[PDB]
Amino acid sequence: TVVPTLDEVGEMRAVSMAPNDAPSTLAIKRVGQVFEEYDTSSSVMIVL
Amino acid sequence: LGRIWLPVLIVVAVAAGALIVMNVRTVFGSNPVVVTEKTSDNAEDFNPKVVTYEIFGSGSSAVINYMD
Repeated sequence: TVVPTLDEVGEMRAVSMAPNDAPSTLAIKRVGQVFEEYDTSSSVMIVL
Repeated sequence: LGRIWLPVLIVVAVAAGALIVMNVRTVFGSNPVVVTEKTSDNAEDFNPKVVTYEIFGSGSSAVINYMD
């Protein structure tokens, strides 16, 4: 009763899939900071 | 060793498991960047070949074009 259901807690406490040690994530973040554009590592595509 | 065989074997197994954990845990990653090797040449000026242009004639002056 004190806290919400497990579904909401799992939704609001999700964890990133790839660790920060991953070379690919480091490469994407490095590209973002060097080009001074972004600082994330995840992207989506919009299709028209 | 009726009361000694169990804790010793427990410690041995724990040590083996810890060793396996330590060895394999560090293998992941460990290759984030690739740095290429550099092989340059010595930039020095010893015994440089010398090229001399000479223009002379009966005239006073001249107009000269040349390739450096």
